[PDB]
Amino acid sequence: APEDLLERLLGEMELELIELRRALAQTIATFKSTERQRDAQQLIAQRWYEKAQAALDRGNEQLAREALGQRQSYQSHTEALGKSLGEQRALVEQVRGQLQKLERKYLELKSQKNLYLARLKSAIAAQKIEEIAGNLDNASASSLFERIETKILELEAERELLNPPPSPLDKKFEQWEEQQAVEATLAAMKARRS
Amino acid sequence: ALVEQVRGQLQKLERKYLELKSQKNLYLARLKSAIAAQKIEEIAGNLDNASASSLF
Repeated sequence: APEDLLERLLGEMELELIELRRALAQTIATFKSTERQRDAQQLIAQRWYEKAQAALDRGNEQLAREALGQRQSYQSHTEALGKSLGEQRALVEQVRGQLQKLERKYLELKSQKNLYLARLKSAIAAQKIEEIAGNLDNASASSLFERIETKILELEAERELLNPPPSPLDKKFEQWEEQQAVEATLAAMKARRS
Repeated sequence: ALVEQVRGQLQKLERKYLELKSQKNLYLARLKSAIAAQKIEEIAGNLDNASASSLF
């Protein structure tokens, strides 16, 4: 039953299409999580930047050497995460485009599904009646009206011999006698009480 | 086009259905008459010298 498959196939398309939506959730979550680390490490440098800002305060340049030398151990992480953050931006944008385009197509197919199903129902249901009406017959009259007439013709003729009709002679006499009677007794009545 | 095309089939087919039904009763009525009214003659005009039911 191919028509049922349409429901089955499009069901699967919805079973996993939503799962794609779930997968997108994890990817976007990691983007937020990675962003949370960048500012945190930036803040640590910012905190050391405040001490570094006060490290040289009063002219204590010697101390700032260790502070600034320490911060670079954090800046390298910032750049590494900053660059990696840009890479993840493409994936979230690229993947979303697929979902948007695919989502539009799913409903588009569904619209045609009912339409073709409706045409199938009409051309299969409304079709079957004609094989019931126009059955094989001399005039395609269901093939039963023809056979029925044979039965009627048989019976009406199956017994006409059983009660033979008047022969053309005795019918001629019966008619002539009737004609005579209806014109001779009539003639008798015509002259009897003219 | 499809809605217009399909409707034409329904209209034409709908007319034909009742048309067949009218003949159905008519042929049935003729069958009943020619089968019921026929059977009496095989009861009256049975095989006889004068077809007088064969019992007289």
